[PDB]
Amino acid sequence: PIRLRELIRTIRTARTQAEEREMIQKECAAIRSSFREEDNTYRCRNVAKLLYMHMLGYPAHFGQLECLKLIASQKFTDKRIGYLGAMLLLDERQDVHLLMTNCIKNDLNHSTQFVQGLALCTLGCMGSSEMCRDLAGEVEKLLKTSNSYLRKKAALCAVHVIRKVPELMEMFLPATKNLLNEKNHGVLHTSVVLLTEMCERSPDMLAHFRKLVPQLVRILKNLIMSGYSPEHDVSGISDPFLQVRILRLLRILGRNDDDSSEAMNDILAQVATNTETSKNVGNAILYETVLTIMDIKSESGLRVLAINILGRFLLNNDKNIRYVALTSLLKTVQTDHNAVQRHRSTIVDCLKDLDVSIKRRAMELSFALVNGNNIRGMMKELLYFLDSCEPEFKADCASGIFLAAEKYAPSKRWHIDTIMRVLTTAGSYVRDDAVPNLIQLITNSVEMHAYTVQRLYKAILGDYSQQPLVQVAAWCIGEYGDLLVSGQCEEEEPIQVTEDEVLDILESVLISNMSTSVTRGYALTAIMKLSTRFTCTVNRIKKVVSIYGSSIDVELQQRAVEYNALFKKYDHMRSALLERMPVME
Amino acid sequence: MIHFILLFSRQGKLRLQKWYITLPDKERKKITREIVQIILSRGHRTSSFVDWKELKLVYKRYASLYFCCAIENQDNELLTLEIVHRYVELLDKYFGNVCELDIIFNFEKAYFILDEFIIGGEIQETSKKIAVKAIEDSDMLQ
Amino acid sequence: SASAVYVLDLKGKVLICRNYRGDVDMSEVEHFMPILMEKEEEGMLSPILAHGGVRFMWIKHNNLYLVATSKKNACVSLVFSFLYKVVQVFSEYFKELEEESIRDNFVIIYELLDELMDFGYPQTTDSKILQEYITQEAPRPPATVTNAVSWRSEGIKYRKNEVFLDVIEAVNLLVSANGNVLRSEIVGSIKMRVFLSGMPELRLGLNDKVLFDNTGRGKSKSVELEDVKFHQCVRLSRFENDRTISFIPPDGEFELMSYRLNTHVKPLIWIESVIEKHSHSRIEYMVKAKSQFKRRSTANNVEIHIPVPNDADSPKFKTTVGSVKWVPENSEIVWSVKSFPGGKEYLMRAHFGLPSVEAEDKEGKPPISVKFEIPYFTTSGIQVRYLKIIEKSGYQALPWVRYITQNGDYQLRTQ
Amino acid sequence: DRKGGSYSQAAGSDSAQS
Amino acid sequence: EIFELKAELNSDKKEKKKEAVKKVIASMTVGKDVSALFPDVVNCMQTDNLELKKLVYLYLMNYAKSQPDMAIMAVNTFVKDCEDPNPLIRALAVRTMGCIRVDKITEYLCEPLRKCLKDEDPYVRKTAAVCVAKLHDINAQLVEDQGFLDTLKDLISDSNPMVVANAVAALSEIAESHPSSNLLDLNPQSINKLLTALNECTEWGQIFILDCLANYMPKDDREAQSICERVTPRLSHANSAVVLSAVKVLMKFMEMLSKDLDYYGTLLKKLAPPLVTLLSAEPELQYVALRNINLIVQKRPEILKHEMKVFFVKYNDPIYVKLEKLDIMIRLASQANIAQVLAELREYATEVDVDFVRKAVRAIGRCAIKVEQSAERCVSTLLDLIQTKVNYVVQEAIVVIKDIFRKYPNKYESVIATLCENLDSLDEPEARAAMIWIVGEYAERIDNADELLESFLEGFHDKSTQVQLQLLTAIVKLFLKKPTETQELVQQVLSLATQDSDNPDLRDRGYIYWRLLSTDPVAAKEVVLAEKPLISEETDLIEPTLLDELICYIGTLASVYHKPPSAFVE
Amino acid sequence: KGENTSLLHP
Repeated sequence: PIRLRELIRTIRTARTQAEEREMIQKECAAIRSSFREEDNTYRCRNVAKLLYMHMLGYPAHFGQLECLKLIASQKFTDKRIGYLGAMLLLDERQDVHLLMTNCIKNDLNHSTQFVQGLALCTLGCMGSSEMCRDLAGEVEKLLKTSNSYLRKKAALCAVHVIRKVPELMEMFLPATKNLLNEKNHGVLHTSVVLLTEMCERSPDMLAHFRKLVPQLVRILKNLIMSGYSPEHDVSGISDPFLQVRILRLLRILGRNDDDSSEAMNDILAQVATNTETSKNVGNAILYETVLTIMDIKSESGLRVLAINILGRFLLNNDKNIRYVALTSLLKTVQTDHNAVQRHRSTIVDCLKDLDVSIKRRAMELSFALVNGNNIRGMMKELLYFLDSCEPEFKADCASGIFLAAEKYAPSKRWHIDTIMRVLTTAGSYVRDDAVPNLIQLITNSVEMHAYTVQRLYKAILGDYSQQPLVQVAAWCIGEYGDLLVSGQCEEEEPIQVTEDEVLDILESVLISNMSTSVTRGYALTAIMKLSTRFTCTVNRIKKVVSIYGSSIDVELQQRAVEYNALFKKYDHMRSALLERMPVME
Repeated sequence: MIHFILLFSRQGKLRLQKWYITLPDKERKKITREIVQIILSRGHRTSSFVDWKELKLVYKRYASLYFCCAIENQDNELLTLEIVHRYVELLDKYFGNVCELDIIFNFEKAYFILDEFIIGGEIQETSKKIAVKAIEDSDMLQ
Repeated sequence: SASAVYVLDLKGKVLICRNYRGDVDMSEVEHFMPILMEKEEEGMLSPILAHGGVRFMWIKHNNLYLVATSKKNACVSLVFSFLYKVVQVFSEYFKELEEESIRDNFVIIYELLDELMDFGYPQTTDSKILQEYITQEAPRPPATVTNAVSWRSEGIKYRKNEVFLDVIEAVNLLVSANGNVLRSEIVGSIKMRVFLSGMPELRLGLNDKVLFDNTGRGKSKSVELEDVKFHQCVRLSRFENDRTISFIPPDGEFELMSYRLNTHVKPLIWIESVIEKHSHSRIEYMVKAKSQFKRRSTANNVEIHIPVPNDADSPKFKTTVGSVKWVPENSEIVWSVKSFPGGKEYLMRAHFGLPSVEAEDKEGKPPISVKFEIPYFTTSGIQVRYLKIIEKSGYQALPWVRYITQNGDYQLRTQ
Repeated sequence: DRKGGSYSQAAGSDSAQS
Repeated sequence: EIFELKAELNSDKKEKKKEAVKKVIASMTVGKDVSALFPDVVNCMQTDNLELKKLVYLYLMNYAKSQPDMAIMAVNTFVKDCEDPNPLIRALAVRTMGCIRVDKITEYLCEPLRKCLKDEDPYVRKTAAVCVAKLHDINAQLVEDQGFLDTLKDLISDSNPMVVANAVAALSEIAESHPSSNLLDLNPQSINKLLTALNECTEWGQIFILDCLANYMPKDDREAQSICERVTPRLSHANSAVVLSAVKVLMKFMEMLSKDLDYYGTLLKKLAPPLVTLLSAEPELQYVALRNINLIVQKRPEILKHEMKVFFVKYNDPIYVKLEKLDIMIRLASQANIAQVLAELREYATEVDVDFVRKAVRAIGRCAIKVEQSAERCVSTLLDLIQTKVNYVVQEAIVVIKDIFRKYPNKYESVIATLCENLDSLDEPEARAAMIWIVGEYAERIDNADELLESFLEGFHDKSTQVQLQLLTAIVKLFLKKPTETQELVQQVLSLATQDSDNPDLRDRGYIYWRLLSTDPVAAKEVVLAEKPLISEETDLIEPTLLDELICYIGTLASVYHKPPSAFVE
Repeated sequence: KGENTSLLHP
């Protein structure tokens, strides 16, 4: 019987990774040999060693039957070891917990409180779709018990069952009725959590659960009055978890009702001024109260107080406080949007903050705060942030700028210029999914094509390694070759488009090593469409199409062969299928 | 609820692990490695809050071993820090001058205390003395 | 063209570094560890690292990685040769390859590193010469290095002139799981421990097929080694001209020649393995070993390693000759035999259970290899003719040599 | 004695080759 | 600590000074910034102890760039030590002078460099050459002003063959860093003199000697024959780097060699045993040997025609070594050992390396495509791999089958039925697109092609751009071939890819397909379902211009990277 | 070391 302490000391004594792995393998072999003999005396030490090995990163597939055997044992230590093994190495996807249902049911009626509590905790931690179905009746039976130490466990089991089985919440409707008078903090917290979970699962119980609003308000007032207590009094806040749960219930209770908001208005006003945010608990309580006020139909004074609190917390030098303030501002974006405009300077400064989370929150707030009047002004700031943004935020910044341009663009020309600048500066940071959106936006716009075509031609000849920019330029060329170059059928005066540079650029892109088979296909399609769109460069693309028909790629080879066949046998019918595609939202 | 709570050392060794979401073993190991890399590559002025995979990855280590949690974006961030501080205080009271070396030796006791404190990612014991008394009574049972 | 060669540790701490050119900042070593961790985690780890425009080639040593940062496209083979020479010199000077000796002989280590190479060009490569000029417990440099004869130090005086040769034979057999041997190569090794007075010029003579054909005696058993590599002291001009192996033997044990040619003979040991593994129920190990070597030869310390299941437990061995021990660290059963006479036939019958829970992922099928070593056997049939020991003073030498046959890459593909 | 083949005396050259 | 160390260093006790120096070295080696104590150690520099002088020189070299201003108090000590009778002291002083990265420090050392240029000691001569090379690298203009080129050129024509090799290496480095103007090329007498000293050169000296010949361009067959005869003995050297340098020199000489002469045949015959010996080198050098073989394989592939057994990847071989062996086997694949290659690929397909398995599958597919004699064997191996029930293995088999169908699909109609029901539930885009393309192009031997495409049409609008294009092409091909059972399928595909498809290229393809269907369905068979020509596979061999340049660049870092020397340096 | 130190130092 090797003790867990001895195994830990041996593991600590190993230095090389290979030596530690060999020691772990020897220990696992010893454990498997002991289990194969059906050892029951030193099973606790073997279980502890197996748990340590699994936590260290060692396989434990063979150590599944031993845990099941120890679960159905009689020793308290053996029962605890089995419960720990089921919680750690037993899961719904493992499928080894199916045989544990009978053991749980047998232990569900066990007289010992620790065994029943351990079984309930294991069931809650390893809740399965089928285990909850066969254990739903047992959970409801213990929900009506008067055991304060077991009421919290029963509430947790019911919440886990509801989360795993949303259709099983109907059986808990009458079990929790008349349970708002629990003196114990744990029982009351469990009841409040169960009520909140039931309300969030379905809105049918909102009316039934909304009747207890005065009781919750009275309980919150009593808790606020009783600010001193040896239990739950940490950092000057007594029952901070209970206060947070009450605030969350108030925010989620009556979110679209006036009576519920009016009933809790006095409690929210008292809490907003009777709570000190000097400690972390107080700051968290203030943030929760502000969030509840914002998410509910609170009064104008409550909204003003929440805005002032958010502004004060924004100036706090604490990184956690700044992150909380940014999250609250982002959540209260649609609500109190005009009042959020007073923190534009703070939002801009948060982008340059030395916190990755703080910078992300500031960027999200700036993106959500873009309106139809500050979009033009904020465009320069967004471009500067994207140009000097982190590699993980450059793509996100470009996506946000594109979304803002497509949503609240002041004008098509300004939006087109911003999109072109983003594509030129984004380079490889432009998302490939945004390419179809940009193509659709370009197709929809039919008023700015000559300038856009010229810009696309200028940008394509400069660089071609940008897959999104290259694809956008190819699509624009294919769509508006007839407008990019005017009078390019024959030799003319020196202009931007001469009817030959575009073909050479397309050929280079198709043959360039910087092709992912998507830009090459777009270039081939544009070249094929340019046969009818452009009448200046003719009789030369047919040879390339015929040569391009023997490409290594099956799709590319088939496309080249089809293009060559169309050029050689359907020369007159080329224009019959070269019509412009329809434009739709 | 807290999707997963694990205790990891500064060097990367994990002293605790408790996930409330059923994930594949390879996927769980990859997630733990990514969390360790993010925490191991984070400064002291990052606010101790990270939104990784849409999860409130809050990292706050009061010693060489660090502590991390992952909860959904539906509650206040300070609540997680308060719960972590309360759990640390309860563990210190149960053990007495808790150190990194004692954590490895008392892995089973720490797991039992964590199970008795929080179950399924939700708070189960709001009071601090009641949980300690229950843990002591369970330990005295044998 | 390595900018600087440094010795690292398993924790990423550099045990010792010595800059040679100064074209690369010393802080680049810190980024090597994260790069190695990423490459190992992504499968892109290679001995020749690359940190931007500076390449940090590293070699896994016994306890630390020998990182040699480089800047330009220098001789990678030259850098590898320098690293191997440095490792050999460290092994000669320090009997242990770990962090204990790295931090214990730094005073002499720095001097040895400085004397070894300068400006990226190695200069000193003789371990004996280095010990005669750099010691851990200084005079002018020895004239042997300045002289052409750097493989035989002059002035050596010994009471007796005894040379201990070693005919080391490496039998590598790559037998596929289908029963056919693909890679069957035998590599010779002519290593002599010459300990005499002075610097005698060895005149090697053996029963070589090429030599016999040239001399007209190509009718007896002559060894036709596909690859034969001369030592540093061996004169390549005589070998190219008429296969004359004339060279000054070194002071101590050294490898003069190493034959390397394919083998077309039957294997010395014929091992038949049977895997009667039930579906998560039991495992059968029908191992039968047949000695194809001559009965007059005995294989001392024969260890045929049979890989057992990774999750197998409670195994029972039913063999006839040779102790069988299952090593949990090795995760395999090794058919340990003290002495294996030629022609011996050993049959083994393994039987062990398997866990009920199926394995999440497969573990592969490592090949089965044996650790047989039967000395006093010359399978190749190459017989040494004579060793021309010539001394200017004139003395009677009594060289000795022993032929040792061992199992090298004798790996059999698993079924 | 020693494992791996006992050491044997070696000649100076091939006496039959002159 | 620091104050105590400074007080100890400012003492007159030799034992105390030695202890302080050892403590400083340990702190410096342990990672302690001892550069601030460099001025204190400057006074305690002129010491009779040789060990103390070495430590002081090392500290000054490590504290020279950190405190260049404080380094001005060591010129007198270096000048005094430059005349030390002990050759070791002179060599150490020469090494320290060139190791000091001080712009104003090398200026005052020009006179000592000139004095030590004619050092009689071969070690002293080598140290002087190294110092001259270091000064030239630090200051090429200073080296040119000092006029060390004339001394360096005459150094090769002197004794001390190791010193001659060191001087030759220094001269090559100077010319290598030179812009090629005023090259140090030598006439055939210099080559003969180097060859005479080649046999007396050491392992480091042999490499340096072989490096010089890499730049000279032979012009006569007799001179080339003599050079090849001289380099032949180098192949019997235990030095792997020496073997690699000799192989590179022989390959460079073979460029001007005449195939009619028997010298080329003898060189090719003697090279194979050298390649076999090099293949059995250390794992670190195994990758270098594999890269060198790959570089030389494209030049003289007939040299290693019979070298196939060694190309197998060893069980204990590294992942990089296994990849190199697989690449060599693929490049060295031939019809003579086709069965052996297939067996090795099957053996290599049973490994636990997912990347290794993918590489083995790719190599098997490349071998099957290159040689059509084993097309049936390749198809059988792919079928066995698919039946092996491996997700990655199944995807690799599907990709290989798709590649083979596009290359040799004339006799690929017998695998459609087997591949029709092959656990097509895989969602891998590479396998799914390949299967869709195979079904579309081979929609003749399968009577349930429409039924199979029905399952993949559920998420056609959100599967992928390439996957959606492949599905649309397969639907169009099925409609053109058999429109009776796919008349509604074609319309549904056109509606999904034309109305519900927002991709620009995909939308254009769908519109073109709809226009072709509505214009002339008969012409769609000759336009869409046309007989494509032979697919031009990309040649894996390097360009002849790059191959010639890479032949000279043998043993450099670019050979392992397979990049030009100017494309890898900074 | 750094491991025997108290997590909260209380």
